[PDB]
Order: sequence, then C-alpha cells, then structure tokens
Amino acid sequence: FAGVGERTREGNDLYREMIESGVIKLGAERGNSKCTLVYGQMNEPPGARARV
Amino acid sequence: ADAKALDELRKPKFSSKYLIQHVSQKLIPAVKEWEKSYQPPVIHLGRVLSVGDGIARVYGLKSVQAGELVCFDSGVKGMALNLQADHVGVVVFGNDSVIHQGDLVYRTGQIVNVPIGPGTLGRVTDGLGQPIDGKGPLTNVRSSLVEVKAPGIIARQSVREPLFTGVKAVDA
Amino acid sequence: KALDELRKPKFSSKYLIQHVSQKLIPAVK
Amino acid sequence: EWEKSYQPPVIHLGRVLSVGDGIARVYGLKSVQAGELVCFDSGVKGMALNLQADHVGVVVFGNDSVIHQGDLVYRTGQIVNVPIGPGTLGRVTDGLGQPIDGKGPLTNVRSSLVEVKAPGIIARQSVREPLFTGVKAVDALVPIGRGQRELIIGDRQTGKTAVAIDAIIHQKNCNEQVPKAQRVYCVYVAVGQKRSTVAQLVKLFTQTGA
Amino acid sequence: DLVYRTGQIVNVPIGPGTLGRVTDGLGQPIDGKGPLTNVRSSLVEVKAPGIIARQSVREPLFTGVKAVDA
Amino acid sequence: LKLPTAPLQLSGTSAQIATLLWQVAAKENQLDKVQDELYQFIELFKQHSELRRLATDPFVPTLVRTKIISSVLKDSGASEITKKLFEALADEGALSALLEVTVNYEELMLAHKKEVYCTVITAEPLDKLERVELTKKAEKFVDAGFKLVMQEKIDKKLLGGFVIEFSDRRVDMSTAKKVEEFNNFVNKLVLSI
Amino acid sequence: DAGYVSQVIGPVVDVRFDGELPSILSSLEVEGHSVRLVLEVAQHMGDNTVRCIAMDSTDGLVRGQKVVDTGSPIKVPVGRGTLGRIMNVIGEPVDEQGPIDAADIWSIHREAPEFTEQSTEQ
Amino acid sequence: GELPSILSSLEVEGHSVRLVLEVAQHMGDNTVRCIAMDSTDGLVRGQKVVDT
Ligand SMILES: Nc1ncnc2c1ncn2[C@@H]1O[C@H](COP(=O)(O)OP(=O)(O)OP(=O)(O)O)[C@@H](O)[C@H]1O
Ligand SMILES: [Mg+2]
Repeated sequence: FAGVGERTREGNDLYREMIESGVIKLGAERGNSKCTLVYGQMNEPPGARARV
Repeated sequence: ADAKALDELRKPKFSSKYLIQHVSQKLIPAVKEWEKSYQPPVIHLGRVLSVGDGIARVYGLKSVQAGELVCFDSGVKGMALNLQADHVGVVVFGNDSVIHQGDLVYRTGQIVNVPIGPGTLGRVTDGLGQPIDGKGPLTNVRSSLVEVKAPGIIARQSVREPLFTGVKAVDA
Repeated sequence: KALDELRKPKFSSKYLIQHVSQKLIPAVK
Repeated sequence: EWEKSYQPPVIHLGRVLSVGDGIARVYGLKSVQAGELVCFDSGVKGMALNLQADHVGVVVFGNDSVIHQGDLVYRTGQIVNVPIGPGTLGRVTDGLGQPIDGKGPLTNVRSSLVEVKAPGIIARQSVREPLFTGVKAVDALVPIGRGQRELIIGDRQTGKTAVAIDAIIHQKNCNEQVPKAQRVYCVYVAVGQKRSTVAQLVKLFTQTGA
Repeated sequence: DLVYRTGQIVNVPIGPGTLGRVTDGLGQPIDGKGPLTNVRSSLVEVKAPGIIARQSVREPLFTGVKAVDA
Repeated sequence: LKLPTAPLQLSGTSAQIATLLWQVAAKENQLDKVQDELYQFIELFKQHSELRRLATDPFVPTLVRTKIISSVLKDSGASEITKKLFEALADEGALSALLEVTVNYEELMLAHKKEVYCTVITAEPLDKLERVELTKKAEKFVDAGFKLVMQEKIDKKLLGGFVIEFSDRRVDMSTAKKVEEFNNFVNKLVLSI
Repeated sequence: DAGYVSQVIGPVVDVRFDGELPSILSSLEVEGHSVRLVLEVAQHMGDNTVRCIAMDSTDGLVRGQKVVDTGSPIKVPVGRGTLGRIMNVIGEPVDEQGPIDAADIWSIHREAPEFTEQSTEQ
Repeated sequence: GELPSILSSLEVEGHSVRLVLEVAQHMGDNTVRCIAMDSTDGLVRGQKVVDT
C-alpha cells in the first residue's frame, strides 16, 4: 500500500483494520505478514509526497 | 568566461607594482575622509536593503534559520521566510512604515511561537499571541511553536466520541 | 578565498556599456 | 580506399553549464546547427534546439541524470536522421529509429532526415484513388483517398485506435489480392502510449499477419 | 538615431484655424490644404475643470433626431 | 569614432566592456599597459578588505564610492583609460565586473598574439623530432598564422598518435580511435555486402 | 567533500558545492538539523550549485549549513523485512517497532522495464 | 543624505502645480518610490524634492 498524500486518519484506519484481519502481524510472527505500508500523507512537505 | 581562468586569476600575475604600493598607502587616508558616510558593516545582525508593502529585504543576517522570528530596531517583529544568497526576505508582523533603509534587523534566535496553556482560556488574542482585549498580559502560559508536525499513524486512533454541535440538521 | 565575493557580478543599469563608453572614448587623447 | 582518404575530423566541444528537466544549457559548440544531434560524455544523445548568444539549449534524448555540470558535449555534425527503407518493415522501432523488438540491428536500410520539406504544388496530384479502411461507416460515408489527411477525433475510449488498426489490418487483407504497385505499407506511430499497450499491438499484428 | 527634445509637453494646434480642416491624431493636417494658419498650440493633457468652474446644464443641444430630442 | 576591430567576438555586459576596453587601448597602443593594471587591481582587491568593500557592500553610496576611486587614482603613474574605466564602473557599483573583464581581456590579448593554448595527449613521451612534426600537423587545425602554446601530456591507452584538445574543439588523430573507426567501417560493409 | 546551503525558498533548497557536484536524483543529508533532513538533487543550477527538494520541512536551515553527499539516490529497505511495516519516503520505520531488518537496500529511482520484457496475457 | 519614512509626504520644487508625493516604498540605493497626488507631466529627472 502506497499512501500518497492522503489523510493520516484513514492510514491509521487501514493499519488497524489490517492488524485485526491478520494481514499485518506484530512481534515475533511479523514475517507472516503480507502487506508493506509506505506512507506519504498530507501533512508531509511536497517533496515527501512526490517521492513516496 | 568560465571558472578555470577565473580561478587562475586568484594566482598573482601582475608583473609590475606601480599602482599597488601607490594606492595602498593612499586608500586608508581616503576612506577616513568619508567615515561618517559609512555605515558599520554587518555579518550576524541585519540591515534593511529595501522595505515596502510589508516585505523587508535584509542584508546580512548570516545565521538566521528559515521561518525564524526577527526583530527590527524599531521594535516591530518579522519572519525570515525566503533566505536568498545575498539578502533575506522578511515579512513584517505589523505596519512597515517604521522600517527604513539601513535600519538594523536583529535575529531573535526563535522560530515563531505563541503562548499556549490554560492562561489563554478566556482571552482575546491577536494572530501572534499578544492579548488585545485590554486585560493585561498572558499569565499561566508557556511558549510553543506554531509549526508542530501533525501526529502520525501510530499516534492516532479511530474517531468514536461524538462532540455534538447542537444544530439538529448537523447532528442528525 | 578573498576574491570569492567577486566571482560573478550583479548590478543594475542594463545599459552599463553605454555609461562605460561615455567615459572610455574621451580617455583616448 | 578508406585509409588513403582518412582525416580524423575536428570535433567541436561544449561544456555543460546547467542541466535539469532534460534540458542541458551548453557553453560553446560554436558552429552547431539548429536541430543538430549532439553527444554527451555519458553517451546520451541530444539536439541543439535553441541556439543563444551565450549557450545552446539542448534537449536530452533520455534521462538527464547522467549529465553533470562541466560534462563535455560533442557535436555530431548532422541533423537528426532515422533509418528508412524496406528493412524497417516488421520492426518495432523507438522514436529515433532504433529497434526495440530485440530482433537485432536494422538490415537493408538507409539514413534520411526526420524533417524534410513537404512537397509543393507541382509535386501534388489530385487525390482520386480510394483507400479502403475496411470500416463500412468510413468507407461508405466518410471516404478516404490515397494521399489524404483524415483526422480521427473523439473523446477517450471511443474507438479511434480501433479504426486505425482496422485500417492497417484491412490494408494487409487488400495487399494479398492486388499487384505490387497498388500495395499500401502502413506505419503506426505510438506517441506517449503505455509500453504494455504497444506489445498488445505487435501481438495482434503478428497474429493477424499485418 | 538622434532624438531631439522639443521643449514642450505634447501639444496640438488649437484655434479658429482648425475649423474646416481634416487632421491626424497629432495636429498636422491631412486634407492637403497647407499648414494651420490662424492657430496656436495647447496641451492635449489638460486637467478637467473643477467643481466651482462648472454650473448646471441649462441649455438644450438639439440633435435634430426625433427619437433623441423627444 | 573609428575604432580598431577586436580579434574575436564575445558575450554580453562583461565581455563587451572588455571588448571596448581593448578597442580603446589599441587606439592608444596601450594594451599591455592596462592588462597589468587589471592584474594589479585584482591584487589590490586581494589585499584590502576596504577596497573590495566598494565592490560588494550595497550600503556605501555611489558618491562615496566614486569619490574613493577618483581620489585614490590621482594619475597614479597610470593610464588614463584605466582611470576613466574604474570611475565608470564605480558609478554603477559594477566593480565586481573587473574580475571577468580581466578574463575577457586575457582572451582578447592572447588572441592578439595569434597564440593558441592547447593540451596534447600522446601515448609516449615525445622526441624532439616527433614534437616538431606534431606542430607541422597541429598548425593545419588553426585557420590563421597562430603559433600555438602547445603543452604535452601522456596516456598510453592511446595506441600511438596524438589528441589535440584546443579547449573548444578536439582532434583525435590517435591510432586507438583509428582502429575503432576501422572496425566500425568494416562492420557495416559486411552487413551490406 | 561536502556542500553548503546557499538558498532556502520554501521546500526548495539550493546547495552549493566546491567541486564534484552530485548527480541529479542523488540524495543529500543535512547535518546540524534537528530531524533527519534529506534533499534530493532536482537540477544543476550552473555555478557549482544544485537545486534540491526536501523530504522534510526546511524550517531551521541556515545559509552555510553543511550538506553531505550520499553518492546515491534515496535508498530504502526492501524485502521480507518490510512486510508488516510502515515506511517513510526515505525508508524509516514510523510504526515505532524497532528498525527495519531488510537486506539489499534499493534506490527508489530506476528506469522503466524495457519493451521486450512485456507480458501480453490477460 | 537621509531617506523619508514610508507614507511621508514630499513636495517637488518648481512644478506648474503643487505636486505632493507620498513615499510608498524604500527601493534601496538611497531611493524612495513615491506616488504623486497630482499629474507628473513636466517632471525632469533632476528636480529638487523637499521632504516635509
Ligand atoms: N467496433 C467496435 N466494436 C466493439 N468494441 C470496440 C469497437 N471499437 C472499439 N471497441 C472497444 O472500445 C475500447 C476502446 O477502444 P480504443 O482503444 O480503440 O479507443 P481509444 O479512443 O483509442 O481509447 P484510448 O483513448 O484510451 O486509447 C476497446 O477496449 C475496444 O475493445
Ligand atoms: Mg489509443
């Protein structure tokens, strides 16, 4: 998932909803995750949103 | 016109000295004839090149940060916005009629900040932090930057609590 | 390092060559 | 015959003043032509597009991240040309004539300039013989002659490419039942398209025979 | 080219010699009837008369058009 | 009003000033008399921080700057062209243009001796008959009677020969490029033949 | 070795180097800054100056601040170590769970896949 | 000698009317930039201007 210049609230919503649904796992079972998040949201300067 | 012979000129190649020993003992008695027209040079302070419409172009101010509060010698504050190579573009927090060419500009050391805390609860304030309600200065308050980065993903949580507005079209 | 301040000139008066030529041709005797 | 008449040519240099956004401002290149191919130190080509009194504005044929300030720019002495000829048939070339289909170098071709002057009044002739597109709306109502410029205009995803590819496929179908003289040889130029779109088109053209 | 100043703000000939004459936008005649004779030069950029210098419009200027003058 | 032609055309607003300076110095036979004055004033800007203050500080008035420059050069043993040039550059605060007027004046002056600076890359250290024959072929890449200021350099990745780098054009008469243009010539005939 | 900040206008920083300019799209680190400020070289200005875009805020930059060249574009961790992690534009973990243990950090800048390696199945 | 303040009024000597200038900007190089209260037709670039 590449969050390019969006709301940080819905990025947190996606992160939480993939913590519960098991797409992202934490701790020792981190390697059984299937999603990499890269986030460049709206509070970032325009250089960080152009390259995320 | 390129920089290589332009750097070769840093090496001396004069081959004669019939002006150098003449004017070097003639320069300092000439400069001292005009020392009341000279303004003192400026490095870490600032000096106004041009002022107009709320913008001061400030010569000097070597160690200012971008977005930093500056203070002119007439008391009115400023904000160093675009730091160009030969001058600093300073926006004026007030009326720029008290700023002249050659006025000293002082760097304050702080990025722009306002008083935050429970002491602001009840006051009528200007856009910079000073109270305008005529009830004295701000007490029980502390200074905080106006350019705080927003809290990220791990700092937030989901919005659950209502905060009703009392307008039933909105709240319905 | 003392001549790094003069490695590129910046001035007003786009017609600078006119004001130099109104001083240099009377330097010819 | 080559060694007995061989002088190595004097190649005029140029120093990159500034580079950015695929534009290289180049000092020097004192005798360069407008629209002439230049060559950089990084092997990337260029074109002297606007010649100014102090520098040359060079458009960069590729990614300008390999060009630095002070890089040497050599002029090639020639206006931009492409290989033309019958060896270009069946070949997927890029915008400069270089092949991108992976089928080796272009055999049986010759170089010719990309910007030739258009033929004048006495060079023309009245457009009388038809060009069949195979689309019966076009062939019936909006007919085409050989030598015509017909704009396929419309919004996105309405079938402009479909009309063009049907014209090319119908020229392949008509090319089997006519003699050598009245055969139509098609060229499809894909300007700014997606690179996976133009692999579907070479798949469809190698599947149909076009 | 040499540019000479005339010593005067931009002026046109005004007076009774202008009546009957076709003129360009600068004051010199184009009808081919020679120069303007009984005339004198005044500025083209005059400040309008003020508030005391005016009075209310009383007299009628008849256009001769029926729809206008009615 | 008749001025002698400069040896080469140049850029704007700091090269045409040097072109005009050369044009009025060649009328008074005074080229090498003002070239060392340009270098001397460069050394003067190197020496004093109060004389390069007139070139960089924008708070000194143009009256004060012109009165320092005029009352410092009270004929100074110097040329009148130099004195009428520097009070002209002091009237605009264009004293920082001196360090490029000197570059373009050096270019005009070494073009005045038809001299040509270049560097030569060879594979081997040269013999003094190999050197004087190299100048017999290098002179035909100059379209005048310019006797060059050729230097030498060695890099044996060349397979013999010479590469003349004239600082604006390169002439690669090396054998290592000849054997590459030989290979590129015979690789294209066998694809057609 | 390093360059210095010449001009800050908004999110665009002009960095001046004395010899050996960085390439376009190269990454530059600013030290002396509070947070890690990464500038990516957008273009060469021409008199030994590069013009950059910043990956964080330019509030705090001083004209003359030391800017060091990385010699490479923005490199980020890639691989199995990034699965289940939140990254920045410059590859930092912002999920507050340790570092990102991924091998073979890659540049974010490469050219497109060329024409022959294009799939046609649907 | 010394520059007027911004909004300070100036008066031009020797004009056909009373030409009052009002200083709007300091442009640097000891130069102010003014806004004339009457017409400027007839102004020469050497005219004495008195700071009020
Ligand atoms: N005659 C037709 N019959 C059925 N389908 C068609 C016809 N012409 C076009 N289409 C369909 O319409 C779609 C768009 O066609 P086409 O790509 O030719 O239009 P376009 O204007 O070139 O689109 P774009 O602007 O996106 O390139 C295609 O997916 C194609 O399958
Ligand atoms: Mg299409």
